[PDB]
Amino acid sequence: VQALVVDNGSGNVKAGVAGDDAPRAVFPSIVGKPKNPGIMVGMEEKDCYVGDEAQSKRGILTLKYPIEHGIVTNWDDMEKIWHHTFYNELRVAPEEHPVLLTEAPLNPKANRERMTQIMFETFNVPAMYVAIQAVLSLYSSGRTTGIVLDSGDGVSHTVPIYEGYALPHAIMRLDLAGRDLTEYMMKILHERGYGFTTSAEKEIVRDIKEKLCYIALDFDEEMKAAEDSSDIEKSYELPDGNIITVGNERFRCPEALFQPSFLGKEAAGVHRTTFDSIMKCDVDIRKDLYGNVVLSGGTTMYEGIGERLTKELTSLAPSTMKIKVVAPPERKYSVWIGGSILSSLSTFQQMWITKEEYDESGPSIVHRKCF
Amino acid sequence: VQALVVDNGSGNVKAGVAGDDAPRAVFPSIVGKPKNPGIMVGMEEKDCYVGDEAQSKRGILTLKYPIEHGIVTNWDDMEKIWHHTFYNELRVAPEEHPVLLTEAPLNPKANRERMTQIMFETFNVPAMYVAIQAVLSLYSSGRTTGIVLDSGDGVSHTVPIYEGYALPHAIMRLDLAGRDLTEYMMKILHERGYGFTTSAEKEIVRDIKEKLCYIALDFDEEMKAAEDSSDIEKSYELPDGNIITVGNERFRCPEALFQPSFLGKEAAGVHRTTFDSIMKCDVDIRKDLYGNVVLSGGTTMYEGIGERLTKELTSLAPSTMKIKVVAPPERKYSVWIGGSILSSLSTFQQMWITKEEYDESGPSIVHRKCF
Amino acid sequence: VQALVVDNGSGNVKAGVAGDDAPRAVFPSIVGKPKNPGIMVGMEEKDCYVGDEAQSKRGILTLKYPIEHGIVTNWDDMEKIWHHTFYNELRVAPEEHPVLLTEAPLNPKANRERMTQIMFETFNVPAMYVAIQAVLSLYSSGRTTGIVLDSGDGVSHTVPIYEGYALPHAIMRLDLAGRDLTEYMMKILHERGYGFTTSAEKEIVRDIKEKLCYIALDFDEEMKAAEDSSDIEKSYELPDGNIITVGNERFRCPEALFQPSFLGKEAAGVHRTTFDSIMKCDVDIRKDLYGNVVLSGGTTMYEGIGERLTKELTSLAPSTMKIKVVAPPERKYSVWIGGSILSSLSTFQQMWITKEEYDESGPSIVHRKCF
Ligand SMILES: Nc1ncnc2c1ncn2[C@@H]1O[C@H](COP(=O)(O)OP(=O)(O)O)[C@@H](O)[C@H]1O
Ligand SMILES: Nc1ncnc2c1ncn2[C@@H]1O[C@H](COP(=O)(O)OP(=O)(O)O)[C@@H](O)[C@H]1O
Ligand SMILES: Nc1ncnc2c1ncn2[C@@H]1O[C@H](COP(=O)(O)OP(=O)(O)O)[C@@H](O)[C@H]1O
Ligand SMILES: [Mg+2]
Ligand SMILES: [Mg+2]
Ligand SMILES: [Mg+2]
Repeated sequence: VQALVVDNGSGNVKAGVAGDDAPRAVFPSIVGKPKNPGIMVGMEEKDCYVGDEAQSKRGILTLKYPIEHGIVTNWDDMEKIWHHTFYNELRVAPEEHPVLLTEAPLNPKANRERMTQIMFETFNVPAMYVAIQAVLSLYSSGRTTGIVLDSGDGVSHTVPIYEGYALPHAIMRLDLAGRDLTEYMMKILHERGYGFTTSAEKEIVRDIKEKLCYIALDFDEEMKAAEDSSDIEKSYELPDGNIITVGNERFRCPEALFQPSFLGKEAAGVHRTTFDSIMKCDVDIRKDLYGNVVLSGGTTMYEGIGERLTKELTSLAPSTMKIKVVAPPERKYSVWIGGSILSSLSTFQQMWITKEEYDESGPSIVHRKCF
Repeated sequence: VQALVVDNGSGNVKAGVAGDDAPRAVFPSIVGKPKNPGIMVGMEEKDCYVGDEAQSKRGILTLKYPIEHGIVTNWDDMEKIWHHTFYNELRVAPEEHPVLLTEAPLNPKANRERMTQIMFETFNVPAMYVAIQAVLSLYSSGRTTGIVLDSGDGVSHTVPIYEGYALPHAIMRLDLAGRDLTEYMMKILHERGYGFTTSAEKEIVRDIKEKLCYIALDFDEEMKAAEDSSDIEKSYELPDGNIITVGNERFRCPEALFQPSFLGKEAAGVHRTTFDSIMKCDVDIRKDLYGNVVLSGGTTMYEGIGERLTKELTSLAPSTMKIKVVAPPERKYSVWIGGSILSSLSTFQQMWITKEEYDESGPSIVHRKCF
Repeated sequence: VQALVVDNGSGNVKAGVAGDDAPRAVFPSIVGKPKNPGIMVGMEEKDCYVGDEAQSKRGILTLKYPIEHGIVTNWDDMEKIWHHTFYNELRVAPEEHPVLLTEAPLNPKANRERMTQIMFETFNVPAMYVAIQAVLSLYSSGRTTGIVLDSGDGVSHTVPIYEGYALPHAIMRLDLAGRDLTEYMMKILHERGYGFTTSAEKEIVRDIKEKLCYIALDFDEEMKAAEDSSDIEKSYELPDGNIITVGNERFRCPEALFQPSFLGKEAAGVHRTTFDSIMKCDVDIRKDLYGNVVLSGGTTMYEGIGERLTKELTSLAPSTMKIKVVAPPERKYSVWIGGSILSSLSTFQQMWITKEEYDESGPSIVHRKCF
C-alpha cells in the first residue's frame, strides 16, 4: 500500500502517490463563488468552484484563498479543497491510504491540530504525518548537510541541517513571498495607467509577473541603464486583446525580496535571513552550510536569482569561504519529491500516527509524534 | 606473544604492540553526545562518538573527558574508550595479549583497583601490569640515573632515580598541566574580544595554543618589548574563516607553568618543583640528578622551555654544579616507548599479574605486585 | 563638589549625583531613526531620537541599542546617548563634575579605553573612574563578604568577595540575560498565533514579559498542572486594543535562566554558575559565601526567583551548609546606590584618574588605575 503525498501550499496544491517521480495533480488552491447567484433555467448551478474550474470562469466569480502565510484561515474552504483533491483529482479513497502532509516551520499549534482532526474524523484515513517543507526539500537533493531557502506563495524560511541533525534554534522565518510580490506589482503598475483591482485581475497580474520579471545583478546600475534606453521594455497581451508595456518594473518587482523596505516592511532580505541563520550555528558547521545553500519553491524561479544570492553571500561572508548555491531545475516540486522519498522508506513506516493512537490521545498526539 | 602497551593520558590515548618503535594509535580521549538526539530518517544514529570521529563532528556534539588530573571520573566512558581502543584502533582480541597500563604517581588506590578489575573481568586479559609514567620515560632514554619532569594534560610530576634505585620520598606532584593552560588561554583571549565557551571552541583554543605559544627567556623584558612593537603579533584562521590576532598572550599563556599565581594557585612552578625534588635526596645523588634532568610529555614541547628551565635551575643551584636538560625530539611518546621496552624484556615476564593470582586475591593484588 | 554616577547598562541608563538615595534619571538606552525621512512643512525634523522620546514615537522609528552583552557596538550612538544624559536629563556641565562609570567583568580592554578617551576628550571631565558593577552592588548592601549574582539586560556574572578581598580567579560570566529572554518569549509566542517582528513589537513583548512572567518552583510539576487546568492563563491588552492570552509561557520564558538549553546554548544555568564560582574559592570561604548570596539587577526581579535559587543551591551544596539568598526590594538600582556610596567616600578621592595623568599617559592609564 502506497501513501498519498499532499503539499498544501498557500498558492497551489501538489498531490500524488508515493514513489512517483512527479506530482500528478497541480491545481490552484482557490474557491470561487458567483457574484450574481442566478443561472439560465436548465443549467446546473454550483454553489462554489474549486481549482482549475474556478480559474477557468473567474470572470463571474469572486476568488478566495483559504491559506495566507502558511496558516489556514477558512476551514470550510480548506475542507472543500481537500475533498476536491481526493475525489476529483487523485480519484482515490482516502480511507485506504496513509497521507503525508506538509507545513511551514514556526506555525501555530492549532493549525496542526485541526489538520490531524480533519484528516482522522472527516476523511477517515488509517494514518498520517506532518513534515516540515524544507526538510523534505533536503531529502529531495540527496544530501545530509546544507541550508535550505524555501520561498513559495505564503512565507519564506531557512532551515539548516548538518550531518542529518537538526538545528532548531537557527530556523528563521520571513513573511514575504510571491503574493506580496504580486500585490507590489499591482501597486506599481498604476504608474503607467494600468488598473487591476479584482481577483481575476490579480490572477492576470500574477501571470504577468511570472512571465516578465527577473532579478538584476546590480540594482542601481540596472535602474540607470533602464532610464537611458528602451530595449528593456516588453509587451504583454491581456485576455481582451489590449496590450500593456512594462519597463523597469520587471526587475523592480522582485527586488523587494532583497529590499523589503519597498513594501514598507522593517525586515531583512532573503540573503540577510540566510546569513543570519548560518551565523546562529556552531563555528564548525558554517563552512559546509556555505557550501550547500539550496533553493526551493516557486519564488526562487526568477532568472538571475542564484547569481544575486551568491554575490550577496560573498559580500557578507569571509573571503576564504566558498559559497555555492544550488538551483535544481525542478525546484518548484522539491518538497513533493522529498515527501514521496521519505514516505517510501522502510524505516519511516513506524513514524505514522495511526488511528488507534489518535483515538487514545486526541488531536494533541501530533505534537509528540511529529517534530 | 607480544604485549599491548596502552598509555591512558588525560588528553590522548597512545596504544600499540610491544616491540614497535612508535605507537600506532594516537587519538583524543573524548566521548561526544549529540545535543539534539534526532537524525534524518534512513541515517544511522549513534548514542555516542569516541575519538577522532567525535572530534570530526564536534559541532553538534557535547564533548566530555573521562579523565581529569590523571584520575578517571566516569567509568562507563572510560570503558567505552578502552573498547574503542581495542576493537576499532588496534583491531585485536584483548583476551590473547597481556596489557601494560600506565598511571601517575600518588594517585588514589581505587583507580588502580578499578583498572585491574575492568581489565580482568570485562576484557578477559591473560595478564596485566601498571607502571609509573616517569619510570617508563627513564627507560626510554637508556639511562639509569636522572630526574624526569613529566607534563601532559592532567598533572605534572617529578621522579628521581639513582643507579636504578627509586627514591619514593622525593616524588613531587603539581596539579598544573596543559588543560589548565588551555583554560587560561581561553580566559585571557577575552581581553581582545574573542569569546570561546563551548567544548568545540575549547578544542579550537587548544589548537591555537599548540600552534602559537612559546616560553620567554626573561618574562619582564619580553613583556616590555611586546609593549613597544608589533612584530610579535601573529594571526590564526578559525574554521569559519574569521581571523584572530594574538600579541603577548603567546608567551603569557605558558608562563603559568613557572608562575602558578597567574591561575590563582598557591604553588611553586615546575623549576621549583624539580629543585625541591632534587633537594629531598641524599647529598651524594644531587650532582648526577642535576646532570640528567629529562623532559617528557606534551606540555614540555614549547619552544624555549629547555633554556628557561636551565636558567632557573642554574639560579637555584650552586655555581659549581653543571645543569644539563635533555629534550628528546620524540618526548611526546617517551612513556609509550619505555613501556614497550619494559614489556619486551625477558626478566619482566615474571612480573605480570596473571588471571590465576587475580582469581585468588581479588583486585587488591595490584597493590602488592605493582609498586 | 559632588561626583556624577552613571550606570551604562545594556538596557537602561541610570544617572544621578553622588549622595542621593536613588538615581534621578532612568531612561531606555535606545536611539531611533525615522523610517520615512519626511515631515510636514513647518514641523521640526530631528535626525534621531534618544530615550523616552524615542520610546514614545516608536511607531515610525527604527530602534537600535548601542550596547549588546555589555559591549558598546556603536560609538556614535553611545556618544549621542551620553550627550543626552548630561545635557537633557541631568542638566549639568560635565566639565565641572568627576564621573563614575560602570562596566561588566571580563570585558575587552578597548571598551574601557574608548570610554576613558571619550570622557576626557569629548566631554572634558576633570576626573573619572571605572568600577565593576557587582562590587558596587556589594557596596550597596553594607557587607564585606558575599557572592553577588548580577543579571540585567546584557550579561550575567558572579563576583565573590571575602572580608573585603577580591578573588579574581573565581569570577564567572554567563551570556544570558533579559534580552535573550525577550527574544525567546517572541519565539514561543508564535505557538499561539501572535506575531511580533519589529522593534516596537520587541518593546511590547518585553513589557508583556515584565508584567506576566514568574519562576516556577518545580518546572515539570508546574507544566503538568498547566496542562490540566486554565487558571494560569492571563490576558494582556495591546496598544491597538487587541487582547492576547498566555498560558504556560509565563513560567516557560524565565526557565531559560536555569535551563539554557531552551535557547540552544551549551551552558550552565545561574544556579550552577553561582555554585561553580563558590567552588573555585578556598575551602575556608565557602561557608560565608553560601551565607551571603546577593541578587542584583532587573532580571532577578521575577517572582519566586529566590526560592528556586535556594532550592537549587541546597541541592548542590552539602546538607550541613546554610544557604541564604538576599533579594533587596530596590535591587534594580543597587549598582547605582553602591557607586554613589563609593564615590562619596573620603578615602576614594585619591583613586580618581585626573586629567593630568591622562594627558601624561594616554587612554592606557585606565588599565593601571582601575582594577
Ligand atoms: N517561473 C516563475 N517565475 C516567478 N515566479 C513564479 C514562477 N512560477 C511560479 N511563481 C510564483 O510562485 C508562487 C507560488 O509557487 P509555489 O511554490 O507553488 O507556492 P506554494 O508552495 O505556496 O503553493 C506564485 O505566487 C507564483 O507567482
Ligand atoms: N607542540 C605543542 N606545543 C605545546 N603544547 C602541546 C604541543 N603538543 C601537545 N601539546 C599539549 O599537550 C597536552 C597533552 O599532551 P599529552 O602528553 O599527550 O597528554 P596526556 O599524556 O595527558 O594525554 C595537550 O593539552 C596539548 O595542548
Ligand atoms: N519586574 C520585572 N520582572 C522581570 N523582568 C524585568 C522587570 N523589570 C525589568 N526587567 C528586565 O530587566 C532587564 C534590564 O534591567 P536592568 O538591570 O536595568 O538592565 P541594564 O542594567 O543592563 O540596563 C530588561 O530586559 C527588563 O525586561
Ligand atoms: Mg510550497
Ligand atoms: Mg602522558
Ligand atoms: Mg545593570
